[PDB]
Amino acid sequence: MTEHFITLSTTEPNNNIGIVKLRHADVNSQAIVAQIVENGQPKNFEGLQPFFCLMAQEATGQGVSEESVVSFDAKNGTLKYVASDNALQFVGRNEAYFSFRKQEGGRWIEQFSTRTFHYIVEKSIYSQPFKDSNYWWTFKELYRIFNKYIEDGKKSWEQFVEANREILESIDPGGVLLAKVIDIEKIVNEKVPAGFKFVLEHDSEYQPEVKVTSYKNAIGTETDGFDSGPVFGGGTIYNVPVSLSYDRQKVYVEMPKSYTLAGDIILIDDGTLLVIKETQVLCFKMSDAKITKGYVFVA
Amino acid sequence: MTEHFITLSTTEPNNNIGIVKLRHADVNSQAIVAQIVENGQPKNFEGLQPFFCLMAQEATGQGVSEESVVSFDAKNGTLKYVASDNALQFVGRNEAYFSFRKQEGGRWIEQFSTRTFHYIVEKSIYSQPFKDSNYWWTFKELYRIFNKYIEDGKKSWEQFVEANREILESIDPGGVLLAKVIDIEKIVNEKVPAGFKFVLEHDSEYQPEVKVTSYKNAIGTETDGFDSGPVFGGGTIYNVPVSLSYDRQKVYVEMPKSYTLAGDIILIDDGTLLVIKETQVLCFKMSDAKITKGYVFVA
Amino acid sequence: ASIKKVYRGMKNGAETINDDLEAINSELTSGGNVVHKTGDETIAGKKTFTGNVEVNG
Amino acid sequence: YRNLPFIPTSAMSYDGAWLEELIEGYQTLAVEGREMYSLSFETQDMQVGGVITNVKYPPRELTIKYKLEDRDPRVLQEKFDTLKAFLIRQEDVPIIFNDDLEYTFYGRFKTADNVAGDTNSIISSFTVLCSDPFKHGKIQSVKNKVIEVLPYPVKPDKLSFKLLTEGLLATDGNYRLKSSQAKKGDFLEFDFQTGDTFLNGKVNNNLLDLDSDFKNIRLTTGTDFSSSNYELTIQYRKAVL
Amino acid sequence: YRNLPFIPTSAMSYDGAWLEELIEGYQTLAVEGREMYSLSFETQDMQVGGVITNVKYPPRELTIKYKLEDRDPRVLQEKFDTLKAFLIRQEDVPIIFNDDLEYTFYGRFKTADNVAGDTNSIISSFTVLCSDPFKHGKIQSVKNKVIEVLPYPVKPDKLSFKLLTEGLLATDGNYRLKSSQAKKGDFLEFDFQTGDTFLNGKVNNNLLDLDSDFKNIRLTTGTDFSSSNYELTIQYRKAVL
Repeated sequence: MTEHFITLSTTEPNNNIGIVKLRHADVNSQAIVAQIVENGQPKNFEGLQPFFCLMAQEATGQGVSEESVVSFDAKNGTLKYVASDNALQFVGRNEAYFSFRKQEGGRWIEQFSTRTFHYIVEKSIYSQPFKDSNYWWTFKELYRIFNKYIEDGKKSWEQFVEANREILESIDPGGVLLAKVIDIEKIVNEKVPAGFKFVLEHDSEYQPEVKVTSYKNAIGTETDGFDSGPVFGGGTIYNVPVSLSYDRQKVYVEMPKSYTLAGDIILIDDGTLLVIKETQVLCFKMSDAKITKGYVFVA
Repeated sequence: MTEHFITLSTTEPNNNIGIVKLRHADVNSQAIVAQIVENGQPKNFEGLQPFFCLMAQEATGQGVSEESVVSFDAKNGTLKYVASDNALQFVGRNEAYFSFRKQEGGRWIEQFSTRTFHYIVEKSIYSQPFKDSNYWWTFKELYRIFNKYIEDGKKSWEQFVEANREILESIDPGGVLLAKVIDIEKIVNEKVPAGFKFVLEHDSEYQPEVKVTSYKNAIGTETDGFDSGPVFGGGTIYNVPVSLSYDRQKVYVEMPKSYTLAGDIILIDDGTLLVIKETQVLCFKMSDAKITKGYVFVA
Repeated sequence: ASIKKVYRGMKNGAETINDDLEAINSELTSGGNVVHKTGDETIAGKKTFTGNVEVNG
Repeated sequence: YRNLPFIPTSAMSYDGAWLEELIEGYQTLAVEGREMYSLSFETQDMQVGGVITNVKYPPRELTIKYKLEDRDPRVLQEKFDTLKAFLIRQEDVPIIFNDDLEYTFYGRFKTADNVAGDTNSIISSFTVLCSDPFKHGKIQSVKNKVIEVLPYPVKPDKLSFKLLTEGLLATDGNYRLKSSQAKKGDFLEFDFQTGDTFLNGKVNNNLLDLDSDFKNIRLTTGTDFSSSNYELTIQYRKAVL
Repeated sequence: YRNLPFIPTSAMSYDGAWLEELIEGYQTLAVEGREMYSLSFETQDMQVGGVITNVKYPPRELTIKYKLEDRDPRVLQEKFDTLKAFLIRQEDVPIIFNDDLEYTFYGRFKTADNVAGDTNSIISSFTVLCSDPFKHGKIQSVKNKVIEVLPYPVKPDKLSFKLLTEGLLATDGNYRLKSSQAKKGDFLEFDFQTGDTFLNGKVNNNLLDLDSDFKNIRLTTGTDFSSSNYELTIQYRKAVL
């Protein structure tokens, strides 16, 4: 692949750089090896992700792009961005810059950009057609069609229940089955992992084993102070049945509906987390990984 | 982070000399390091709170822009002001200066300020308006609308299900019975080891422990080739609840009826076997023994 | 370097690859069965130097 | 109403102060010579063609077109008396333009074009001779090597050396800076290009550098001095023509 | 809409790059001096008429009329700063024109014409001194003799000889290249006109040629060196005025 060696500054204008010329149809070949300099010295963007930022066409307002840089060395301040379809979209002069951003999920912590540079895109035998940006239309049509499903879905469901009105009243006389099912769900809500979902964020890249225990009146949780409870040290310790579900650095702990406890989330600086609501404690023990954050699941 | 060094005077009639250039998208990085000098000697602003005063174009009043400087050494006449979101809001050619006041409470006493310096802000990909769906937008505007569609969409769905529940559920004496049963039927189909049985033949004479996991879009199982799926390297990993049954050199693994998968049986060199049906993969990990054969149980 | 085998439908596809790449890269800087430009190492076998050899120590 | 002083697009900052701000009625109309530079050549012509003996960089003078006006002829005369007093300087002065605020010229007032003795609204021009034709940017402190895009070779301002070994032998491939029998065992060496040499705190001009040392060193876009023997802090200013 | 850089009919290529491509708003309007050349004469006048002592070929300078324009005066200043940095060169640079792409000139930026400090759309010129007034075409490698239509006598670039007899005596009728006690029995020797001489692989600048040998040889349209004693490979470039 072709390498274009350039030095870019954050504090000085990038006018003295050579002519950066790239071909229109080049796929992943045309790479821009850039040295990041700040006040004459190389810049350390350690902990920050570099981005290629191409500004839209002033005339039409089309052609804006922000791309994650794959290969880069933060310690010495070098990056090797390979031009993409969106980068060599417009044949001719282009105005772009590199931004360095540290993002914590959705929120921005810090971001620093290099001074704008100019590059030219040469005409190729091939000319890639671009779809006129419609992010707003696509997003709202999806929202429109989903709300149409809610409107039509409520009407069709009411039509269904009301048509089967007599059947639903004559299904169970008195409540012989209802009283039986209420005894089944009583045990399903405490022995089977039911409706209670807790999320545990970790530092590990793998799937750590989580063990959950439930107990009342442990040290410092009793209502009338220390050693005021009936059983000193804590009551009966219940091993909570779990249905573990895993994502990158996230553990979805599904637990029975009886163990539902919304209290204070206390994180000890290791593989242990607690949910304390008055006297009731729900303990979360994790093996071979450290817990970073703990919260009740929300869609 | 990027620093900008300026030696500002209070006596020398500069008015416009002393340039500082930043850009729109630079959250908490680009900071101004200033040295305050009076009659050729550094000025001590002890007891006076420094302020960043900005004279923004087409956004003037009585309090055009004023922000308190937090990092400063009044003994040597040095300060460090980090440009805020408000500071970077005004894209163009602006004028700024630093104020120092000894405010008592409401009314001020002593307020001396430095000479004016040029504070210019360059546009970013975020500040520049771009054309989408035959309308002109900025990033922050679309990001707000999209996140609003997500927030309101989920609230609308949460209510759709809840309202449709109370039609069948509350409006019927025997309809509660119907609804409860479907819920129990699903928990038993997903969390309880029931309708699915798989046989694992081994070399061991004992009872080897088997661990079962289910995941979609695993490495090299995606529909449109490698790295074509929404979550690279496998989606969500579900720890399959199992009920183990043993015979001589045979392990009967009982699993919930939802994890029922009839696909290709792949045996790996060790105590590991996979059942792959397009994207859906069912993994079998056996400890202390070697899998020889694997097949779905038949009667 | 001790590396794990990569196969289709592997539990932890990306994780295994990362550990394999890190294990190989560790041997490129120090230890393993390769001679490095830094550190004290022991070499065995008939080594024929066709070029010029310079010793400063 | 408010009598606000007007500062034009291409205004001149002579010794940090604006002349249009100094003198009421003064206005800088145009500034010529800074945008384009000419070179001096020494040519030794022969039978076919001719070889260049030496290339010189002449000191350029920038022409400043101005307009001074006042209704009262007595005040107008006093206004010029102030203008002349400010311009006529014995030493070089730092010059910055309102359109090119990044750089700084270093010149002195030279000659003024003929001025009419009527109208009460006079337009003339005066020239400012710059001994150094380069305009210098901000002052930068860089450790060991210069990696910045330098359009012209730059003579440094200060070289702060910090020894680690026996002797000092600074090199970049072209220039060799020698210091035999130097202060070994971590001792700072200042090499102030726009003055003299220093040793730790005290001024040491006689002993500091060796006989075959260089003080005419120039920094290119890729100048490297980085060595395990010394920790260098280069102090330079970007020079442009 | 596409912001395509425009390349005019007679565009100049300074060091392989187009200035109009380099600088947005730059455009080469006209280029003068290349189309017609003047000669220098040494005349020894007498009673009737006057005889020409010597005919000299002066180094010609090509004047380049350009136009640079930008709405913003700050950017325009920066545009010139880039133009100067690119033009001002310490060594000679290869120049090619958009209308005469076949040949290549070798010059350097000399003097820039006066530039106005207003309008924001500037039109002026600059001279480019070519030390060698000949434009050189493609490099050609011909065996023994040159039969190509040469408009001007050309000094070669490389003369590759391959011996067959005892000694070397290259001749065309006017020039005699002699090498006594040469490497007999098929030995290649390079005579690099734009540097030094080579023997087989090693550099032999001191001994290769004899005292009465020629290195000022010029090739005409009908120059023949073909002989049974040596196999010559002439390397030359067509020179035009």
